[PDB]
Amino acid sequence: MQLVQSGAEVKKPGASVKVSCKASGYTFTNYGLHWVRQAPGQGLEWMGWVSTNNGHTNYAQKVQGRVTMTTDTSTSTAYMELRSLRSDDTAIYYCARGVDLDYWGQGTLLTVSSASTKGPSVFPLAPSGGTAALGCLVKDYFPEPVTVSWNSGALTSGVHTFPAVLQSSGLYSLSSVVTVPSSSLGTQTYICNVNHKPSNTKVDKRVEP
Amino acid sequence: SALTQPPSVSGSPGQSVTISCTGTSSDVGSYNRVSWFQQPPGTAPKLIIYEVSNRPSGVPDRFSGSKSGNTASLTISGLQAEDEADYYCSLYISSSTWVFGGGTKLTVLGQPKAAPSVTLFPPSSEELQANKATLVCLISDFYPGAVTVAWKADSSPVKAGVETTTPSKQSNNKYAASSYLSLTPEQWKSHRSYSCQVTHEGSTVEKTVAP
Repeated sequence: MQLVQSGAEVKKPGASVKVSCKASGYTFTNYGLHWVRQAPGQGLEWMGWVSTNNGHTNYAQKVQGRVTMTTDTSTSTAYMELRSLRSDDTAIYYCARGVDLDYWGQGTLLTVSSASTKGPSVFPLAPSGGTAALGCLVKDYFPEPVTVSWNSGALTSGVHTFPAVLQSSGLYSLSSVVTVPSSSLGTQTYICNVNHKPSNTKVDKRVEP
Repeated sequence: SALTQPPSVSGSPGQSVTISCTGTSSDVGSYNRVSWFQQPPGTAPKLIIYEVSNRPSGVPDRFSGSKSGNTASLTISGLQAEDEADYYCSLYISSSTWVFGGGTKLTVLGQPKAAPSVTLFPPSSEELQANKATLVCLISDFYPGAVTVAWKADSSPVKAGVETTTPSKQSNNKYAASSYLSLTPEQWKSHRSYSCQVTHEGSTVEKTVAP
């Protein structure tokens, strides 16, 4: 019924990471678990299997020697530790249930980079059919993602937050635009709320004519 | 990926398409626990076939699976637009070991052509005050999902400072993309205008902004 994975991790080369996968809504010890990763734009790659009732493990030749898979039956949680991290370990890591891999967690992003996390700079995109487009430019953050809301979630109609661009700086930018009535400009207040969890930052920006 | 899949397959609604997963007599030819997974963009994989031919409850009947020789095959009999996804096979090869195929991207054709909508923003006062300048070109609601973007300073091609996304599918099954142009405040003030020119299926449309 549920596999819920831990939050995204940002690590330097040579460091270690340990991610987790909490099971619920089924009998934990009745099914083994797998770890499967997926590098950006690439295919699924099986990392290993860990039993929840007999102590056995088996790992992909590729990560043998620097992976450890364990379980904690007190909380129905599986753990995967990966050591001596390299840049191309950067991937989304999934846990999956059982011998056919019938249910998957939502994934944990691991970014391995010499660059540090960086929160965004936010700029207003002022408004110029009876409607106007206004928005927020979310510049130069790392890694993904950012989320954007408008007026703390009170404004939802007509919002389009676009996929990010990865720039030649190695940082990301995106924009969020909302289409509103032109008559509203200067009597309604518009504020974008930008969240960048990797840097533990939140930014509010008022967008005025 | 010790199992080989075609990088891409395509067809039109109602057609049948088969995606192959090819190994050797030592793996696919010797073992029977073949799974297939359907993965929407930005989503976890979903199991849609297990043990070569069985469908998990709820998976549409048009998905079926077979195996012959050293190839396992996923067949979609009567394609629908909602079937667009990446598909993966996997195989259990004893000794607690699983192996995946490389993945296949499935395209379902037949959506009508839709020209892009373009919104272009100039640099903000605030960014200029920070001695930076970004032009923002937002491109939406187009199909098929490919565009090229060129920028002009007055009428001359812009050769530096451009960043453009790959198109991605929107929730309405049309596509979106963004292009950004980085300038100095001095470059932005010094020209009469800048334009974002978007080319879609041979047709070029545009927006222009001026300081």
